[PDB]
Amino acid sequence: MVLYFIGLGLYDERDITVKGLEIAKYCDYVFAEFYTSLMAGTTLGRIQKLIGKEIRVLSREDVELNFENIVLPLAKENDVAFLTPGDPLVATTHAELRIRAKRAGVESYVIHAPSIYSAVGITGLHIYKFGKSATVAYPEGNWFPTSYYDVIKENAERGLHTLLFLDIKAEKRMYMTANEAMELLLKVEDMKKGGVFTDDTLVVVLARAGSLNPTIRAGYVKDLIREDFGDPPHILIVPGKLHIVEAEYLVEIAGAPREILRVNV
Amino acid sequence: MVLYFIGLGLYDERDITVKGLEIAKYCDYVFAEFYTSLMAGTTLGRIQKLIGKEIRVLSREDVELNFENIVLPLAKENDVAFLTPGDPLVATTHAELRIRAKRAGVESYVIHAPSIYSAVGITGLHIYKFGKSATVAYPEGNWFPTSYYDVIKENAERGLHTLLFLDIKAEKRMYMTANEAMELLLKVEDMKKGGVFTDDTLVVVLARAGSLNPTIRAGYVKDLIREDFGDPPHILIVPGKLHIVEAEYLVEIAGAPREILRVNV
Ligand SMILES: Nc1ncnc2c1ncn2[C@@H]1O[C@H](CSCC[C@H](N)C(=O)O)[C@@H](O)[C@H]1O
Repeated sequence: MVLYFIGLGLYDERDITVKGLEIAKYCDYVFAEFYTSLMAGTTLGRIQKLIGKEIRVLSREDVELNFENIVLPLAKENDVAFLTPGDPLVATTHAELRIRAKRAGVESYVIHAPSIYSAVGITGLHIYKFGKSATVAYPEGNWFPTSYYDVIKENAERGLHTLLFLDIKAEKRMYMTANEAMELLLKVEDMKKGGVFTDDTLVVVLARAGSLNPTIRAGYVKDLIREDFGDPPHILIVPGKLHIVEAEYLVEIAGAPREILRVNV
Repeated sequence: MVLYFIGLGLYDERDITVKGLEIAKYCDYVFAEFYTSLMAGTTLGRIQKLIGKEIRVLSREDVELNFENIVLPLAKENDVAFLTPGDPLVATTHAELRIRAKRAGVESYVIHAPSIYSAVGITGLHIYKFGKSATVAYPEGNWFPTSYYDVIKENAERGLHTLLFLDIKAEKRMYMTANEAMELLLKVEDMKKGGVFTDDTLVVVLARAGSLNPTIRAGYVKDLIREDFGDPPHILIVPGKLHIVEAEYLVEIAGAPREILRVNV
């Protein structure tokens, strides 16, 4: 009688922690959601094979509206696991589900897994220098989200880097690319004209983190906006002022223009 | 010809990912460093037994001064693994090691694992609201560093949370407790009087993240300063203004006082 929130990691079924896998194997029922992020290097079948259980996938509605009706009931007489991509409580609203588990008299435990939030360390940018994060959401109807632009502005003014989660429409299988994010940002710039995001802005793209060969690229928007970064998921980063060692890594590992080595102190 | 940076995760020998374990077993030689952080929930012996490999531990000097003489030579003609606590490259000095590998004509790949940076999501605080991060360092001699206090001020001022890594003397295996961190912050406050950290400041303590029984506590400094949060490692967080959902999680999961539901939202 317990509910486990277990993260599956960044890219494939092997990104789950050993602890998570062993626990998942001891569970009676296994549920999961694959709408908060995209695991581009595996399939449900492969995940099911590793765990050795039949995984029942839930939609955003099943979870947000009926988690206490689909999962919690079974957790009262069995050990149940709820699997999610990356880390279960990062950039998701799953934390609140623990409250539902409590109010249902069910004890819950959390098993972490690699998260894109920390995986960005592979870009060479100092993790402690990342400020507030934001999500670039697809505009819909007459609604055109722009809050992420102000986040970049605020962080940049403080010399902090900005991590930009990219939008996803799992049911429509739509995964926003870094290219699309840049296009949207250039549009917001023309509107607000704050000089926050332009063709000369240095950005960093990380695609398919977790894979053995993720795409890590750094350069100016004018140069990368049309570059092919490979299959999704993608994450976009707008660095603040760089430390010399950050610039060196971007040049040596992410193929950034050598001119950025010359920092303006 | 290959060097694999493999994260060991948060607390014990099972926090490594399945991918990291299989690759560690696949490698011919395995090195590891325990100076950027420690794995408090296990021992070198237990890690070795899990991997089934002899593990050569490296000191900060071994790595910072002689990485290219100790690790890379073998990586040139063999598959070599370099284990680090948490997620590789979160520690600021790890990144440049990939440049050294490049210089020596050695390929390198990163296998991620959970980091405390993302693991803080278990506190119920929204990850996007975390701003710049900082480390609380023990004062010594005539040196009293206090930049971490300023980090809190700047973050809180913008309604952002502040993750505070607590000092660790890896070699001496000594951990700064949240209690000691709170006392230091109160001292800094008494010196700067910026009204950033007082007895009425709401803080969150996360101890032994990764274990199945971490200590998650939230409350005002005046009540938590002498509380026993259990064995290390301890992490201190000074949240900024809270979203009602964050506050409710702290009350329901971290035993925070109901007062935060009206004072800190
Ligand atoms: N492997 C990966 N590579 C690049 N971006 C990734 C990624 N995994 C997730 N993301 C990014 O983050 C978004 C999902 S947000 C949910 C994140 C998840 N809980 C975690 O811990 O990683 C995606 O739309 C994408 O922009």
